[PDB]
Amino acid sequence: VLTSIKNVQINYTKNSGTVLPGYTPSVGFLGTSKPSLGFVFGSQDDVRYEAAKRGWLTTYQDFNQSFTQVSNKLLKVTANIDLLPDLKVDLSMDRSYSENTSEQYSVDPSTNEYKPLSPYTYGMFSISTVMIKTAFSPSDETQSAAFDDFRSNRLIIANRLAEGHYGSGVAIPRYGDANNPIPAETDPNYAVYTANQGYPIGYTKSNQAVLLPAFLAAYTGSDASSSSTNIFRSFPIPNWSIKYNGLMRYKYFKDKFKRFSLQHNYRASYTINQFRSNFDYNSSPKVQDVNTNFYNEIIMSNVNLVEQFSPLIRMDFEL
Amino acid sequence: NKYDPATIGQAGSFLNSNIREIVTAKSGFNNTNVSEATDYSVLENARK
Amino acid sequence: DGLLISVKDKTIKVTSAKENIKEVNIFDITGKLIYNKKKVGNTELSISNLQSADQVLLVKVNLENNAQITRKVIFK
Amino acid sequence: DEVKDYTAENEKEIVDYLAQNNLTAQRTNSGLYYIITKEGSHPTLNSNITVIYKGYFTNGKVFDESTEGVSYSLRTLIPGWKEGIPLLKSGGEIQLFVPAHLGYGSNGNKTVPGGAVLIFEITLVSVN
Amino acid sequence: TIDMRSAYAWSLASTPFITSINDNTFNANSNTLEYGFKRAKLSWYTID
Amino acid sequence: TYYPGERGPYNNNPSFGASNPSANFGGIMRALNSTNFEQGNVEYIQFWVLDPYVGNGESPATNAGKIYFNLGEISEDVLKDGRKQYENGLGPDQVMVNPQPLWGDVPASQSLIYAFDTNPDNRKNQDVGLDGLPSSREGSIYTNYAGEADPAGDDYTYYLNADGGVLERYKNYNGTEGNSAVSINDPNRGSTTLPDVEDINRDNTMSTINAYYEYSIDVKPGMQVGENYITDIREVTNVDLPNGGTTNARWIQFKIPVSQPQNTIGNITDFRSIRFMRMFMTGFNSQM
Repeated sequence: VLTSIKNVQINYTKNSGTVLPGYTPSVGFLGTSKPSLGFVFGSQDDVRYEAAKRGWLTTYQDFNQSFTQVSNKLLKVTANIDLLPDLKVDLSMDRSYSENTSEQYSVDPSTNEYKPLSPYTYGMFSISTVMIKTAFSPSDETQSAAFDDFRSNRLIIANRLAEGHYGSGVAIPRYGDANNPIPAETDPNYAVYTANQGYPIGYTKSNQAVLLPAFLAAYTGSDASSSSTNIFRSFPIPNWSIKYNGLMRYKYFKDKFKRFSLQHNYRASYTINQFRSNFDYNSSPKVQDVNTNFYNEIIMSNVNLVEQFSPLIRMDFEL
Repeated sequence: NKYDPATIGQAGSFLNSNIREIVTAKSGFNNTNVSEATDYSVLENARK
Repeated sequence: DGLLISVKDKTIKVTSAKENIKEVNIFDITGKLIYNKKKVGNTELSISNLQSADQVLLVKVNLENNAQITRKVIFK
Repeated sequence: DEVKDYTAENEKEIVDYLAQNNLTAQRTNSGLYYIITKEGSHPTLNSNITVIYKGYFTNGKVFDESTEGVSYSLRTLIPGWKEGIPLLKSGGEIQLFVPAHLGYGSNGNKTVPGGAVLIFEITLVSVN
Repeated sequence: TIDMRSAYAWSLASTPFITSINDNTFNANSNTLEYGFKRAKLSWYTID
Repeated sequence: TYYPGERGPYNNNPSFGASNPSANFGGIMRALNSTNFEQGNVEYIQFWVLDPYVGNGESPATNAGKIYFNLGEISEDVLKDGRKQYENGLGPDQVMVNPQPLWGDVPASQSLIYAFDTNPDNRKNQDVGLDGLPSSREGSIYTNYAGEADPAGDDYTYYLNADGGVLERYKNYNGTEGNSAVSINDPNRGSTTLPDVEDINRDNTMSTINAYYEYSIDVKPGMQVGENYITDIREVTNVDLPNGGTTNARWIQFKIPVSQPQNTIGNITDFRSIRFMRMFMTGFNSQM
């Protein structure tokens, strides 16, 4: 029953790059192999600590040039299915992930230890998903079921994140309990406490880690009690294209029809145009921001869910 | 300096909570000689 | 074809999509150069200096790839 | 969901550590153990403090160091600090034994694994 | 020249000062309804 | 057309008819597209005006007044309350300021786009003028004129929907309430669709600075060239009229040098930022 599939086109491209400054030794007439033979031929493995130990990194303690790494991953799986003799289905699964890391470095005068300094990361992400479960729901300036789900799932996601943080060993601290009472009206945080009283202390309604997975679950039709709270998705959900020259076979040979074809397309993507590492997410005792939200390891500005029926339907028939 | 947005109105800062409001932006300064053209500027829907 | 001319109020905003403007020449219906900007090298143009004794005025812009495109506009 | 409880484990680890090294620590209702070595001449929930703290694990490996005074709002810190700092005035020295649930939680962060007790040595010099 | 006689480009104005910023002639310094007590009627248009 | 004896919009003076008409003002303001007068070398303000003391409908010789121009940062807060009033955010289901800001309802939500929708009910509930009141709750704020049909004095009337002469039909054409009808076929045709916002330069922000330069001209029956910034006077003797009669006219050209302000209001020292131009008439006893 699985013989319907005909072809499975899989494309996987992985680009990598590494810029290391402070490389004191020179090269020979025919080239060099001083760091490692793999590095010249593209190992991309760590050589910074090895270079520091070997002693051929800059000894300047105020080196202003930054070690840099770049990685791009692109998956473009394509498949074809022939469930019916006159029905053709094309499935596509796309996933792009670009990650650029930069960091300054120093070399210890003693023991020649490679010490990183201020490492940060950024990049882009995109993955094919399916959000057709809420595609046909009515949504306008007066009503929206998906937006109501978005409003409702915030508390569920906040509770899940609190359970992840507070491992159920003690009662989850909230803004409405006696331990964290609502402050006076003159207190700067009175509005924040009053706006979200039943939410955990570190997870308010404006916390990115709270309302990003809530948004994804609400607009993809997933259940907030079991949807993934992770920023990045690993398995792309296939988008589909359906063609059907089948209705002409029933009785349309002599029923005044000479051609008939139905076409349908659905393609949806989830994209983070610019995510990056947060310097505030460190080992320092300061864990909350001005909004009393726990700092997130990865911070982003916009997340885009694009859905496109192109076309939603195409009836092409000639009499 | 004392214009630190992290320490707004904590103990000795020159900024109050009113600094967060466009309506009360002028009153958000603990200083006396503050002008809407020199010391600060406001934009209600500035685009990034 | 890549250009979006616009005359809102006594101004002619010229925007070149995915291209670079090199020179903009503005003519009246008589054929007189009421404006000439021989050197811009920018995506966005904002003349805001026309006299326009009449309503219909002709503008001729060439891009960095030498694409002479002329679009008649009414001065507002 | 993979929620993990460490309250009993953290408490027994703190008890073992206080048994190995001769120290007496009072226990709060939240499970925080604190030792106030000296006092001065109290910070509130809304107060700016200056600290010379140093935080390590039970094995002595320091994960955070501050030899110079750092200013904190005392409302953006971990609950262990929120419960320990108001117990002493300016010029005093305190030692906290913050468990996982009062620290970085059961998940933790980089370089700090989840379910780990954190020992802090805090020298409060200002309550501005 | 920059043409400034367009009818739709003018709107109702605020209460002005006649001598200086300390001139309370049209009650421009008033923070109450008295700020608008000196406003007479003015219709600006172009005959269709 | 300036009426000193007639009450202006949003005016709540208990004694307006008993006051001197020459002490009142009638003014309009506008934003400038190019605010850098130094770079643009803006030299003067030149206007050709018609003498209102010569023509057939000439004003009385005793009705002499002044016209003031202001160039610079002028406060966009038409109703001085510190809040930018936009009528596209008003409505019964919208959140207003909890205390009434001394002039009527003001939307507490941040404005996004200065535009109306196409719902006639929403348009009726929103297009209520700069006061924010739909002509029925205006009596609470304007107590001195609560008995009138329009206590605020901001009702809009289409000129083809009015009665009288040409001047009389435009008397309420500048009202901010009801001037945004959804249907162009409505008897009270809107004449505009943009909501009335206390933001003239369309930068989403309501400026409250009053740093500008003030120039002035006189309006007198016997104005002559060489004084009062007069540079040219053109006299027309035989003008053909639609009724077959003849009338005399006298056009006067004024060139007020921008570089020579008469007064300086506020702290302004350069012409590099001239964002608003305002002109207001004052000192007139009767209609001008």
